[PDB]
Parts: sequence; structure tokens; C-alpha cells
Amino acid sequence: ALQYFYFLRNEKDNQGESMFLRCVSELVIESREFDMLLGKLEKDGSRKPGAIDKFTRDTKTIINKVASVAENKGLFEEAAKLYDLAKNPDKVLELTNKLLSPVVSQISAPQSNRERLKNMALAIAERYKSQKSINSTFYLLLDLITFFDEYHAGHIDLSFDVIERLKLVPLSQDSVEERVAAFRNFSDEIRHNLSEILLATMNILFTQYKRLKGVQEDKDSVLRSQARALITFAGDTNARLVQMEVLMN
Amino acid sequence: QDFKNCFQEYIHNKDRRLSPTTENKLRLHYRRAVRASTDPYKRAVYCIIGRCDVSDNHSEVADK
Amino acid sequence: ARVVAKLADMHSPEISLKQRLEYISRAADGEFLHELEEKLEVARIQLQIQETLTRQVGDAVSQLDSQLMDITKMFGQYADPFRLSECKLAIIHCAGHSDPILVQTLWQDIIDKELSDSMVDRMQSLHLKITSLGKIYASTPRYFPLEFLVKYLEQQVCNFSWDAGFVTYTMQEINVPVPKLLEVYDHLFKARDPWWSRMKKPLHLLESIYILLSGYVQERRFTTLCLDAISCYLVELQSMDPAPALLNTVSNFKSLQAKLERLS
Amino acid sequence: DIQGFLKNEKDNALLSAIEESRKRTFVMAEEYHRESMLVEWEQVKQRVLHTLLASGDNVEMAYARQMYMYNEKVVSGHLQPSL
Amino acid sequence: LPILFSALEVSLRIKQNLHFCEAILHFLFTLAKTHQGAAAMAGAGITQTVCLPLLSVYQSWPGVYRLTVSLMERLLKTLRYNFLSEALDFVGVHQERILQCLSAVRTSLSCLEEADHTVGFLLQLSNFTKEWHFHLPQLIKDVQVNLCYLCQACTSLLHSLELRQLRTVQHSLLKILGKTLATLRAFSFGTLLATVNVTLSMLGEMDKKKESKNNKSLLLFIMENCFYLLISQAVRYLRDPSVHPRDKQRMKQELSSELSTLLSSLSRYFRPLIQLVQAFVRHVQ
Repeated sequence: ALQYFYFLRNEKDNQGESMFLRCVSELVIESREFDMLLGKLEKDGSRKPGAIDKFTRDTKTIINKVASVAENKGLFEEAAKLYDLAKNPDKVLELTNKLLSPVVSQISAPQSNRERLKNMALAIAERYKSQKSINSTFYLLLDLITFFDEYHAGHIDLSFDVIERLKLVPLSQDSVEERVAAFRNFSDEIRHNLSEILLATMNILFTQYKRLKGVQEDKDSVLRSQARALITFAGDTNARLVQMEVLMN
Repeated sequence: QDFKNCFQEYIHNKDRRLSPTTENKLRLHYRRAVRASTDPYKRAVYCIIGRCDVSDNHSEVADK
Repeated sequence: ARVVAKLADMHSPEISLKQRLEYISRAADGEFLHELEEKLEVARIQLQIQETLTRQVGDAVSQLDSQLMDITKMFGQYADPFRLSECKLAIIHCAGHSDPILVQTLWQDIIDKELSDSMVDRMQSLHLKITSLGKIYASTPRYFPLEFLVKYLEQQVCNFSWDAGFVTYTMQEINVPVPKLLEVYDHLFKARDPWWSRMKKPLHLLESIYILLSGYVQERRFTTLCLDAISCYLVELQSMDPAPALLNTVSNFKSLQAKLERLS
Repeated sequence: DIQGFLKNEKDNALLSAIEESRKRTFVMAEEYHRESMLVEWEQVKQRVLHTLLASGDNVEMAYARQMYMYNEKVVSGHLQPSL
Repeated sequence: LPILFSALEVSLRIKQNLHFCEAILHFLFTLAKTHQGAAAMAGAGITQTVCLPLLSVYQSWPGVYRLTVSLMERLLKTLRYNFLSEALDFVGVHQERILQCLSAVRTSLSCLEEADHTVGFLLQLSNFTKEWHFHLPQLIKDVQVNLCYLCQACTSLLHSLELRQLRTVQHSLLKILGKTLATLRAFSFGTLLATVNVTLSMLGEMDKKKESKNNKSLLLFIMENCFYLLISQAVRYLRDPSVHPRDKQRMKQELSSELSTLLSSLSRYFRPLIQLVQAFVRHVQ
């Protein structure tokens, strides 16, 4: 069909657009075959050509509008890849964060796209880090993805270490002040991860608390102490920490 | 047979957790799907685990 | 819970502040929670005062350690005598008292005393203390007069001729939102305070705005307000007599204007 | 106690103002959705009626290979062959 | 919002502070007009809080329920994609009460408002009919069925100072009816023709009786929608090769008759819709 539609290469509608682009868009959106006609984005961020690349030199606006359509269709991942092709890191990071958000929880290790999404996020992060506001939001979102991964995986020691090094989440009552600063200074794609980052750091503290408790009462004391200190750091946190002190008692 | 730590939490493991939500999710699905299930034993087990549907004698599997 | 609370509350030389805090962490209900939270705030204040006294006096430390102190006693017997400006700011913040010029003086005292305690290093010490206090009081508008802090600190930076960005980076270090800071800066500019004219630095306000806005761009409606304020200050500076500083500020703000336009 | 009368009056005034603004917004939503249903309905109707007046392979593959060859000599700017 | 929802949960649990519940609900609904507002509202688990207790109220109060449904509909209209899940959850919970509201319109102003709110919620959900039928297949179907039933009920009630109160009640009934009509539309041929006929009948009955302009707009929308739906169904039967040509031509003739008569009576009342209807009749003739 695209071989036929190439024949309208020079056609202009009454409004001046190229019939080639309109037909290619309707086909790719209809035939679920954008990957062939307009191309596919590899892992490194280089554009594998589409057939519609043969008839014209540039398909930037095509990529943008088609990514918009996929967005409208709720097609998150392909919209990310498409905007990625169109050289729009902003929308890319946007969709990446939007999807990575629910990726806080891990189960059915290989079956769930957890592995798939992890790989795609890793590749996109590598792409942007190779490619201050946008890049910092990006790389911090990537480290936040790593933190959520170790949280959902049971990797506890190394991720708590990296958390300590990052100074994004406060682990001490006085670090309340510190916490505000970090949470106030960072960029968008990081603050978007800030909520789940808080949740995961709290639960890591919590499992360390339980392993200590599971000398006992002293462990429960240190646990609730860390809980209330993190509470002072972050409303929601204080209710959560009071609740945890309640439940462990 | 995240659901394994949950199962142990239900039977044996103490599972002290911080800001976690428990027994809200179980009763929810149970009311949604299990409450109408054609498996008497299954619905009875759901009642037992999630402390819900106390009205049901579930006498299909409880006779004495 | 009641028992550990009582032990935390027992005025005794054996129950130090640390064990007090731990017993607290191990500790009709809603008012009890609010009481305990206000207690925790007063406690952070007390520990700040004690630590500063220990590093910067024996009886005051021993007394603040011996029993819980109420706000008035800390203010009059502890915070004021040692002139702990940041401490008084935190205290009146916890007391919900609002006194504008007093808050001005508290921020100014923080700034000047810090600038003293490190006799570049002076402005750095000012950044240190002003941030240390702001992050404590920026949340209680009754004890952190953002306008007054910015005004007095700009006066100081004009006095010692430091980098005009110290005020902006400092205030941002206390998480004061860039828009309210833009409002403070624009208002200070509109008041046409003859002081800045007296120091022959009539564009210091403009350069501060420029640093704030360029920092903002590097890191649509806020940008719109920025476009409006940039046009306004451009008109005000184009109305002033042409000095080299004036024209340099003019071209810099114009560059910021076109940059924000590309950013909008 | 004219004060309490005044205050309850102002409060009920706010409540009625909000309830009325709410009902107005709801009616606006309903009517806008209605005009939307009408427009999209006419669009479905026209596509449909065009399907209605519609009721009273190897060859295409060869034609498609030919058209591909033609547009291919077109894009490369080659001498436009006779289709 | 944390403390607020904690409070509301407590309140609905004990069934107290009705004025508090309603005021908070209105404040929430007002905040919900904003994108960030409703975003955080969900981020508060407003569903996680309200959905559970709301069973208690039916197991001012109905006003609070209505305001909650309104907030749900507005929230769907504000953020459909990421919120459809919770919306469907709450609906599966509140399904029985929504059905009761949609049924009470037969036997009362409170029943009217409740039906209107349930219908508005159903409308806000209709924009995701795909996932709707996907998860709750019985739901969307029983919904379409009862919606036809209730649109017919509204038509029947409408076609046939106490005068002022009655006129106001009928005006609200007609507004809700037009809403439900455009709704079932947004979702035999003789039944469609009956709908269009009742539409023209209500239009004549209203234009005779000289809030009301609302009835006029709703009935006009309903006429447009019934035309579109009947036409789409007939064009389906026509383009469908499984429908025999005998049924094709027979339906063509019968529909041409009914449509000529209806378009004639229409042009009589109204003295591009008339053009479209005449063209559909001719292409069906």
C-alpha cells in the first residue's frame, strides 16, 4: 500500500499538504505497522528507516503528530519511542516517568514487563546521558528507577548506601531541613519520582527494622525512632510512621 | 502456588510493615469476584482469610 | 505510651535530651497528637539553643538540659541574652507571633553576626546563617519576613560589595519559591528606595533580578510574569539617566527578555 | 439575635450560590456533550449512508509491483517512465 | 487532604456531620475543576477513602452522595485514562445504587436528581466504552438496555403555582431526558422510529404549551441523535453482505415510507438536517 502511495509523492491537497504524508499516517495508524513505514527506534536511539523515508527526506512533524496519536490512544511506550525518534527528550522523559511510576512493585519476575520496562528505561537513560534542568531530572529519574528496582527486588544494602550518597531522601530528623532543600531544588523528572522514592526508602528502613526485631525492644525503639525522624523530615509521613509503630507493637 | 511474603504474613510470618495496607485488598477482590464464586471451599477460605462475609454460614463446606 | 511520655517529661539530671527524644519516639487522641507535635517543635528549638550554646554558658546548657522550657523562658532568659537571632525567629515562629520589623531585625542580625563570625568568607558566612534560619522559619510567615530579609541583605551586599547573586542563591537555598522572590525583588525595585541611589548602585535590584531570572531559565505563566516584570524594569531603567551600569543592566535584561521569550 | 440570623443567611446564600453554579455547570456539561453527540452522530451517519448507497489478487499484485517501480523511478528523479 | 479524608472516612463510618460531609464534598468538587487539583485528589486515594464507607449511607446525605458522584464524573472528564480503573472500581461498588437511581425516575424530585447524577456519571464513563465493556461485560449491556428503557420512560412521562411546580419538574425531567437520549445515542429499526416519533411528539407538545428552552434544545439534540442512530443501523444492514438483498430492499422501502412521512411532518413543524433526512429517504426509496 505504501508502494502505491509513493505514487502520490508530489500531490498537494487543496490546503497544500502532501497526500503522501496523510495516506502514510492513516495507514501506519490503522495497520499497526508504523514500525515498517516510518521506521523503528533502536535501543541506542538511532532511527531504523521506514519505507516513507525513501520518498521524502524529513519526517519530523510526521513523527510528532503520530506520537501524539499514540498518546491519544494511550499507547505510552510507542509514543515514547516515537517522540524519541523526533528528537523531543521532554515528552520522552515525561512518558518514561509516567510509566515507571507504577513499576514500584515487582512480582512474576520475567512474566511481567518489569524486565522489559527496566531494559527500556535503562536504554533511554543511557541515551539521554550520552546525548542542566532536563538532564538532571532525567538522570535523577534513572537513579530513582534504580532505587525503586532494588526496593521491589529485595536489594537493600547497596540501594540504601546509594540513597545515603544521593542526599535526596532524609534518614534523620535533623535532615528534615536537608530534605526540604533537596526536594525543593531538584528538577521535574526527579520530583515526579520523589513520591515513590520516599515510599521505598521508608519501607527499606522498615524491613531493616523487622530483620533487627525478628536486644529486641531496643530494636523496636531504634525502628520507631528512624520512623519518626523520617516523619519530621518529609503529614503523610507522620501518619505512616505512627501507624508502623502501632502495627509492630 | 510479592504474593509469597503476603501469604506467609497471612499464616505464619509476623510481617510488621510500615505504611502498608492489609486486608483491605483481599476483602475487596473477594466481594468483587470470590463472593460469587462457584467454589464453596474457595469462598469459605476467602471469608476466613480476610475477615469478611461473616453472614455466610458457607454451610456447603461447614456442616457440623 | 503514657509511661514513656512521663519518663520523657521527668525533670531529672539522669534523663538527658537524647533519652528524652528516644522515649518520645517510643511514645480524645487527636489533641494528644497535636500536643506532642507542638512539643516536638519546641524540642527542636531547645536542642538548637543547647547545641549553639555548647559550641559558642554552663548553667544555661545545664538548665535547658535539666527540664522542659516554655517559649517565654527560652525567649527572655535563653534566646535573647545570647542574642541567638535564628533561635528567636524559630521561637516566635512556634509562638505564631507576627512582628514585621522585629522579623526584619532577626534576619538582619543573623546576616551580620554570621558575616562577623567568619571575619568572600563573610558573605559565605551570611549565606550559612541566613539559610540555617530560613529553612527553619520560611514556613511560618509570622517569623520570616522574606521581604525584610531580602531588603536588609541587599543593603549588606551593597555595603561590602559582594556578588549581587548571594541574596537570590541564599533565599533559594531556603526553598523560598522563585515567584514570591520575584515579587519581593520587583516590589523593592518599585519602592524606588533612595538608599540604593545613595550607594551609587541604582541597578543592584536589576542585577539581582537578572541573576534570579537567568538561574530560573537555566533550571509559561511564571515566565509570563517574568516577561511583564522585565518589560517594566526595562521601562524604569530606560527612564533613568544613562550611566554605564544603567545601559549594561539594560542590555543584560534585554538578553534575559529574549531568552525567556525562547523559553516561553 | 439579629447576628445569628445574618450569619445563617450569608451561609445559606453561599450554599445556594454554589449549588446553582454547580447545576449550571452540570447543564452546560450535558448540553455541550449533546452538541458533541450531534456532531459525531452526523459524522457516523454520513459514513454510514455512504456505506448504504454502496448497497443498491494476482492482478493487483502485478499492478502494485508496477506502481512501486514507477514511484521508485520518480523519487530517485530518474526519467519518468511511461506508466 | 490527608486529615480531611481521614475525617470523612470516620464520619461516614459513624454517619455524622452531614453538613460537614456535604461542605467538604462541595469544596472537593470545586477543587476538582483543576488538573493538578484532581490529580492530587486521586493521589490522596479519594477513592480508597470514600468508596468503602459510601455503602453505609444507603445500606444532606443523598445530596452528599450526588455531589460525590458529580466529583467522580468531573474527575473522569478531567483525567479519563489514568482514572478509569478507580472509576470502574467505584462503579462496581455503587452499581446497585446507580441502577436504583436510574429506575426511581418512574415513581419525586430526589429520584430525578439521583437519576440525573447517575446518568451523568454513566456519560462520563461512556467515553471509555471499550474498557468499560472489557472489564464489566454484563454492566455495559444491562446499561444500554435499561437506558433505552429509561429514555422511553422519560418520553412517556413528558408527552402526557402547582402548575409552576409541575412545569419545573417537567423541565428538569426533559433536561435529564435529553441527556439520557444523547447518552444512549453516544452508545429494531421500528424502535428507533418510535424514539424519533416520540421526539417529534414531545417537540410539538412543548411548542404547544405556550427551563423550557432547555427542553427545546434537548429534544432537538434527541431528534438529531435518533436520526443518526437509525441511519447508522440501517446503513449497517445495507452494507452487511450477510443481510439478504430481500431484507435490504424491503427495509429500504419501509424506511423510505416512514422517513418520507416523518420528514414531511418535520418540515411541517419547523416551518442541513432536513436535507440529510430527505437524502436518506431517497437513497432508501
